[PDB]
Amino acid sequence: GKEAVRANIAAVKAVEEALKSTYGPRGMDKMLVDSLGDITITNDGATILDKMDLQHPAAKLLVQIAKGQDEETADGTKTAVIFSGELVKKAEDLLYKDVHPTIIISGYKKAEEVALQTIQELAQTVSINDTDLLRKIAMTSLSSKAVAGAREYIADIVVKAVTQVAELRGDKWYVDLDNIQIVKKAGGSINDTQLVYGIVVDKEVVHPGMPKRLENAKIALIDASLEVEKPELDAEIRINDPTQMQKFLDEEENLIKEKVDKILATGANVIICQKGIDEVAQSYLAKKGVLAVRRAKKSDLEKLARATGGRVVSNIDEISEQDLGYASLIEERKVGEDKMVFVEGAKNPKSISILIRGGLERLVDETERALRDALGTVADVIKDGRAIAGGGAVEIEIAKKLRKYAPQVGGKEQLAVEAYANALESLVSILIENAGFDPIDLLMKLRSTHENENNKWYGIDLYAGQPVDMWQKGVIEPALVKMNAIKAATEAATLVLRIDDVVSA
Amino acid sequence: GKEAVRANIAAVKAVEEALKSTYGPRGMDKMLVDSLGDITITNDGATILDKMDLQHPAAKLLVQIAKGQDEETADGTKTAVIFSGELVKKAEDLLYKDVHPTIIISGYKKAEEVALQTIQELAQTVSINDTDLLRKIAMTSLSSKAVAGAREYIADIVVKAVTQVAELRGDKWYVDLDNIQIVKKAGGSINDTQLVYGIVVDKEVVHPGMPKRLENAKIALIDASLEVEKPELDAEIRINDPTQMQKFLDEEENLIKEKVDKILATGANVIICQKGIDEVAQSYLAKKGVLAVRRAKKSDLEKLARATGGRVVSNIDEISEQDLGYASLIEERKVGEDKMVFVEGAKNPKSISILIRGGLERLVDETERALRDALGTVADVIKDGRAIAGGGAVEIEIAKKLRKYAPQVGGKEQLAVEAYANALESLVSILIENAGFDPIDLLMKLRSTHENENNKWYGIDLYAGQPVDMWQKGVIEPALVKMNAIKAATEAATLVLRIDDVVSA
Amino acid sequence: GKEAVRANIAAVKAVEEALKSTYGPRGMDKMLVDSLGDITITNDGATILDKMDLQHPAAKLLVQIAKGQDEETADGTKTAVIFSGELVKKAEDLLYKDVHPTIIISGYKKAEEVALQTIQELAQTVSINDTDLLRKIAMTSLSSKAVAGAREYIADIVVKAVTQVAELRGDKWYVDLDNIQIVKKAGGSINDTQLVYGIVVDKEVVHPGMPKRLENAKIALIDASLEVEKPELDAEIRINDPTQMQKFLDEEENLIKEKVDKILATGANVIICQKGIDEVAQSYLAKKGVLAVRRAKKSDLEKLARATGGRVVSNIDEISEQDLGYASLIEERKVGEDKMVFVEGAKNPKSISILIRGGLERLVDETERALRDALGTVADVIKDGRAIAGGGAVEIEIAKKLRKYAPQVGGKEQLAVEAYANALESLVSILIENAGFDPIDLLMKLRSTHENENNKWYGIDLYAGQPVDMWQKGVIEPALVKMNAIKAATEAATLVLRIDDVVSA
Amino acid sequence: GKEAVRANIAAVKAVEEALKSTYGPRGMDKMLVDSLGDITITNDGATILDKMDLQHPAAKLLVQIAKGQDEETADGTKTAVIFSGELVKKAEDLLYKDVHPTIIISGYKKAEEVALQTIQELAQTVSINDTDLLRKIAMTSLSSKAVAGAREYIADIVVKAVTQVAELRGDKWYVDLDNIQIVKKAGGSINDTQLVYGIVVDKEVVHPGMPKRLENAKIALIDASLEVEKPELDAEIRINDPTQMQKFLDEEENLIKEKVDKILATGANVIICQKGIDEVAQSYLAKKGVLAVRRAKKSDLEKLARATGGRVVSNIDEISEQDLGYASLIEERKVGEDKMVFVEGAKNPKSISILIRGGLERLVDETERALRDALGTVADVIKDGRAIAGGGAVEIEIAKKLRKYAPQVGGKEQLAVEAYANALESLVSILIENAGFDPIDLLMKLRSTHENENNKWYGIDLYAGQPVDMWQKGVIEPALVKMNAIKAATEAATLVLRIDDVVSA
Repeated sequence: GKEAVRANIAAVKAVEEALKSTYGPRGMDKMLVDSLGDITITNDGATILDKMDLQHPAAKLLVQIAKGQDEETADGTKTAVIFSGELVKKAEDLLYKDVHPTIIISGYKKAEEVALQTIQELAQTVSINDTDLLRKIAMTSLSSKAVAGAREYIADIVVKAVTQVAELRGDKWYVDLDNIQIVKKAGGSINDTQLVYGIVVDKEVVHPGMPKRLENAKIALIDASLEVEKPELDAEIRINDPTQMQKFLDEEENLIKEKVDKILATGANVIICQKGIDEVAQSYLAKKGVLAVRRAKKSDLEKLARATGGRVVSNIDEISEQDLGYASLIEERKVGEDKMVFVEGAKNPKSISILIRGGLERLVDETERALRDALGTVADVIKDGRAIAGGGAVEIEIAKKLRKYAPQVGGKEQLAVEAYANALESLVSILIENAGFDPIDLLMKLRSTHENENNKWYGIDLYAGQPVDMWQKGVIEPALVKMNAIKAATEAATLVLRIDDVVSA
Repeated sequence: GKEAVRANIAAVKAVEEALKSTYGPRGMDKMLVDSLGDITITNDGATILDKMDLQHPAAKLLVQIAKGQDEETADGTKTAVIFSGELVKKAEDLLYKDVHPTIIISGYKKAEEVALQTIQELAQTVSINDTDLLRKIAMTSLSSKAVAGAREYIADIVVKAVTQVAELRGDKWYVDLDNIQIVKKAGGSINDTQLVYGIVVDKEVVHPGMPKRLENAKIALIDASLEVEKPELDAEIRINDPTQMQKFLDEEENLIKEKVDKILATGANVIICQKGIDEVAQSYLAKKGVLAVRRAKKSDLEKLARATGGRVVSNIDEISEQDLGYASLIEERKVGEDKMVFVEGAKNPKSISILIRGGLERLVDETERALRDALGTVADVIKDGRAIAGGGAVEIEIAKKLRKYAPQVGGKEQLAVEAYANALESLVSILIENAGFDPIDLLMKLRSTHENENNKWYGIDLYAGQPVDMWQKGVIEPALVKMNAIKAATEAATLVLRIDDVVSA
Repeated sequence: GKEAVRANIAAVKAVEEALKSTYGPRGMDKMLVDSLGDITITNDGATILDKMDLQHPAAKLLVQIAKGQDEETADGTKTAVIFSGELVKKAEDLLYKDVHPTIIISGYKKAEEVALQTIQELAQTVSINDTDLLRKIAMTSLSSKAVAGAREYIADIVVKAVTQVAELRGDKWYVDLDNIQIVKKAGGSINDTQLVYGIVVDKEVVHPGMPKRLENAKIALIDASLEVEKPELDAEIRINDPTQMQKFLDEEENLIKEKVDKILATGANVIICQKGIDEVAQSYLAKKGVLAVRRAKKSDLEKLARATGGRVVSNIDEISEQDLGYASLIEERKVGEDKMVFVEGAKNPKSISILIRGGLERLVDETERALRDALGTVADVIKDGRAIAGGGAVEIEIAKKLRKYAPQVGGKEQLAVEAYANALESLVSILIENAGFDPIDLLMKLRSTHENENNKWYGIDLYAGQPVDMWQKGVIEPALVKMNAIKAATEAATLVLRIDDVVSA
Repeated sequence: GKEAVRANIAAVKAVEEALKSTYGPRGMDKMLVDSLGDITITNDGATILDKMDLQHPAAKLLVQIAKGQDEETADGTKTAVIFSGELVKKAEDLLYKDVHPTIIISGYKKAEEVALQTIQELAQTVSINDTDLLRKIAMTSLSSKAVAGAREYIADIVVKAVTQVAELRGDKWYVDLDNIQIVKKAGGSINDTQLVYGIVVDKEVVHPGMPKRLENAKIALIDASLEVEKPELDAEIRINDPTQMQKFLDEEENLIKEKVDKILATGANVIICQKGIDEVAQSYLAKKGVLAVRRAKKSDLEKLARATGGRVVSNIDEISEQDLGYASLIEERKVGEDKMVFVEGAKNPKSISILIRGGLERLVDETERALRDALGTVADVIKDGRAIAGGGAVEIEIAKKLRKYAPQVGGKEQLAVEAYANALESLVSILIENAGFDPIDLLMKLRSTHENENNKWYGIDLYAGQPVDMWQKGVIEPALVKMNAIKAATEAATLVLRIDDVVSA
């Protein structure tokens, strides 16, 4: 009865009360002090709940359905949790009135139903040529990060980078995310970033006597070791005579000059590897006119493979010119505080790279997260095709539309739908609250300014503090992500109402 | 005497109080937390009593008779505990009035007799022809389970699947359950479930370079290693020459292509095993152009035997033409995200399969338990041939009818029969209650709208809140089940009433 | 709410439990031990409730409604309380079932309606000439009293005593009980009692020298004194010379012999007064040959006035031939140890007296009690003219008939009506209980053996301990008394449920 | 602020909670126990507040304004207080929502307005010629009282009695209630209740021999004594000689028959008094063939005076034939155990009387109160001329209609006005509640049966529990009593919210 069900509800509400103040672009920071005293400050919804001490069975089940939802989305999963916790909360006033949860649930289902389709029958059609629109959507992802400065710059890259790679295959839009390389260097400004129309290898050219621009790249992706090490297949017995030592490693140095030559037997003129290159072999490749890089990360090997038509070879004695990576021009460029290798004019037209620059070593590190999500968010819009106005706009519609409906649902069920609806307006009240404005004033100013049918896209610009068309302010977002967010929230929410008791062994 | 006997009573009620909110199709869920964090949310009677840390002798005695009823059932076991505990309540009220428990046993017994025969001379003949009737009884099985998704979809599959398999033994219908295979693949949607007219071998093909459909299959169900490992009869020795390790494994691999050709020496042209298949032996079988499977589960080799006429031979030196299986075409196909081997057109016409899909890894599981139960349930219906209207219709009647007996049975024993009956009405009251309507109101408003003969299948609609015909609304149930619950429940009930004392050492 | 309603229930239930064991002809006696140490045994409902301090509001209210009913009855005020408290009791079980007090009241209303009318449409016509029936109804009062001496004698007497005074008034039968005197003399045999056809003056004759049987009485009822007193109106100072004293008592002795002579001057041959007679004024009356009585009580003067036609005269100068009484023959007669004046053949044939004998000063008293209540009861039958079989026949009928009614009356209200019927069978349970038999056994043995119109008057002989025709064992009762109980009872019962909560000062 | 405002709310809500369960025709009774144990069980609003202490300043402020409303009533004072505690209740949740108290007042003012005019522009025009209708509004009054004997009977009487006295003056209607006398006797059938067309003097006629019916009553309202008095100014000091005693009371007796004749000297054939009338003066008036009444109450001297044209005179030496009251016939008429004088065919056709009968000494009082309040209510219906449907219809309407307004009114104040509408719907819930049905269910089912203007008078039959047209079931009530009920309530409610702190001396 009231006993255990209050615990479950409680726990959930408690977790919502942990994120509330971090909602939206006016959402503030939480600080996290590790058990070793290490400090981590953030507003990432996810992170605050993964790093959190969470032990109640009901809560752990809630976060599993909210967090692990259909699409990826920092602000939607944060929405899902908060909105879960409001759905659980608004139901408590109904239980006080002695309504059975079986009804409140069927009631939340009929509201959900309408809630889902109300975003579908309202969404606008977004495809490959709507590229000044995907720009807006981008800022809708980067504005909620804590990342500073020129996000318009990044919004613009992120867009070009997805539409380069997007492909329509059998009447379905696709994005192979892997055709986008991301390299990051600390220092410089976030305006000093760039889109590269080709591959960017993070590791530099080993020996400074080597060329730094080789014409007509025939790349040799070498997993093998091209650096000596102490005797291995040379003896099964221990070595103790310094005469035997000399004749082993001496022949072994002409063995690496042979292995490198066995690669130049194929026509290779650039050579990048996953293990060492001997310093004498650096002097050899320098005397040959070869551009070599030592110990590059397999993360960049795969991306360079399918850009230039190469593949990674491990058996030096099988390397062939079919393995080589053909590309128009390979170079090693310095861009600001650091340098790296560029592969412009590569075989694949889709394969591109991004160059991140923008403050200190950890500040730049979160700029790649922001870039990832930005890319994702534009691409999912292209992969689906539907995009709605943020700033609370679809919420106040789904709220209004449910309220006018509620009467036709029936008797007790009605209070369920009104409760669901009050919770939807509450969600946007939380975003408005965190801006520092009065919630209800603006909520009402919205429920008035949406009386016509051409005000569907109106919400509250937290910057202005007054009802505005969010579409016509560049704040648009992926329709389906914030549609599966509601689906997640309701699932979890009704699941906590479904539990009659908590038995523990 | 009253001493220990109160405990026994208490303990019985206690058990009842653990299921009380979970009866019928509108019952609520229980959460159960183990000592290492493991959470189980369910509303099945077994699970809620198996995971209970049970102490009392009456309690253990009770659950054994209740649960361990002959019939495979889960709502009948929830009915068996609840009705048992109601009879104990209604018998206690006589002990309070200073009635001897011996009258009350003979009372319950005489009422129990009538109550059973009153389902026999009243149950309707359901058959293989009434395939639209087994469809109903399937929804009446699936409405108790977790999955609310698409029950007409699952119900129809369930019926066709059993009715295909059903046969006439001693002039009465039999269903052998072995003629149905069930394979399940997590993800996708519940409408993507299907019935296959053949066997479906869960395991995928070993190598993509072998056929994807082999014509006119002559299977060799081979339970023998076609995988090299080490030398064991050719090598007792640790082996001091590595040339000899080599020359052992050289003759041993020419030995596996010999073993393969010894299997095609019979005219086999597909080969499935419960053992490994070598990388030289794959290339060999790919070059022979035959269709092979590596380490398939023994559970499906068997379903595929008595389908195709095949046999599992565990010795490559013992495979014969007599043991190979015929089937019209065996292939591999991919249903959504997963791929399996299928064996449509086997020699047996009975042998069919089901492919289950619809949600992630635990939701899919419970979709298989519900479908299995549904298959099982429908099959019990063809094997008996009797079916009554569900939702309380026979209960309220058999109550009324026991009141009409009562006067004539005698003095004190009359109040016992009246008890037996009143408890039975409490059952249907708990069911009304859980829907969230008034138990007394609807119980009385129905047992009046059931006075006429043609209202014998009237019950109480637990979604609209008003008496209707349960049969012509699909709520029918297997007429022997609601006879093994009654027989179980009154056994357990009458076993407490016989016990006078407890001597514990 | 349930809050105060439990107090009120408690309090009524306590009082019920103060009479339970004293109910019916075979009940036991309660002892009441006074504050001054005096002892009192009785079986009187009223006395056990009067000598008991009822401090709870409910109790004080109950008794008023119970006691103060339309016709005076010895065990009907006991029925009224018990039956009240059984309704109050049986109504808590309905609150338990969640039934609202507005419904339980109408239930009890509707139940009373039928129950009242059931006594009508089952009672048999009793008249002034059904005197062997009225012989039973008299016994139906006396048989339950402390005194067991020859009651069939008293039962007979009572018929003759009422039928002499009953007459028709306002087109209906009536009994003016004032035309019956009850005179008693302690000691001797109660079977030596009688009905007298005239009036009985409790005082014997004053002088033995007076005659003791006069033909044709001419009584002079003198409220005046004929006996000397001290001088108080003669002078306005205190007389001190003995000459004035002498002349006071001299002149006064001729004054009292004058006053007597002024009354016998009218032809009055008997003289009864309400004050004293002098011893010299007796010797004058002795010589006159008249029969005179000293200081007769105003109680018997009223009763002799309107029997003989005389007037009670306060003034020696106001007696006249129109103010004297007339009676056929007056006498003094010794009927036992004692002797008293009789006035048989009195001017009014309806003025009669009854003469009590029957052991000790306190045993004569409880015989007078029995004889008064016996008169009451035969008269209330004549006054009504309906009469039913007692011993529980009519309780079980009113029950049966109400159980068939209940189904069509309503939902919950059915249960109230069925409760009111159980409360009536409960009466008869108390009635068994006290006999030394099993209440339910005997009740069921009666409810079976009473299911025909031939057996409508079967009830239970408490002495025999078996169903028998109660009518055919002398147990018939005034059907208006055993009706007024139900009415009393139902008023008080419904009144305890009407109260939600209590306001204190 | 919130500090202190809570005590006053708490105290108010506590008073609401004292009357709640006694609201409507289905309300229960409270029992009231005074200091020396005297008991009073009632449902009367006022009494449950009079015997309440009301030690709170808030409570005393609330009841004075709640009770003391413009029109008299026991239902609308009960509405005034419950609806007050409710207005404050429904405001509490806004103060929590951070709406300011200045806002909730303004909010409420605007709502009160609308709420009032919705009762005006909705009543139907009722007159002395809708005599079938006032039979209903009277029943709607007697249906809520304690007396449940034959109320159609009382209702029909109450109508005739007011429409008899009612008169058209200054284009409006008035009822001179004083022209209706209220006489009450204990016992009898309630059907012998009557209207008398003239006055009833509660006193009977002074001497048995006087005329029982007198023709052409020339009534003489004499407040001077007709009995002889003890000397007090006839001598200076105390009388001590018996000759003076004698000759004083003897000449005073020849004076008193003189005073009676000095009055019959006027033509007076009937003579009514307020002090004595001597036993020799009664013999004078009896031989004169005059009809006299002794010691009639100052109340009845006044009422017969202007019913006849007479005047009450306190000195016999001042009496004249224009002080006589002139009427057709005075007589003495029996009323069960009592007898008393009637004066039918008066000069005034309005001066009439009511004779209450039916129950005993305390039941009759509540009948007198009930019949006064009933008479009043009809008179109030005629003076105004408006009537609405009872049983919850007009509440739910005024609610709905306000809700529709609320959006257009403004931001925060909308919540106040919405609050004010919910507070009106709660009334019908309490009403239902106290009936024993389910509150929410019947209110939704009611607002569904009353979503149209053609269903303007649909409510909830509180006997059945189901939507019906109340008007067409006799449930109509005075349009103004429930309009001023609101106005009282809201006065008190906003005054409580207006108090910011409570300081003390």
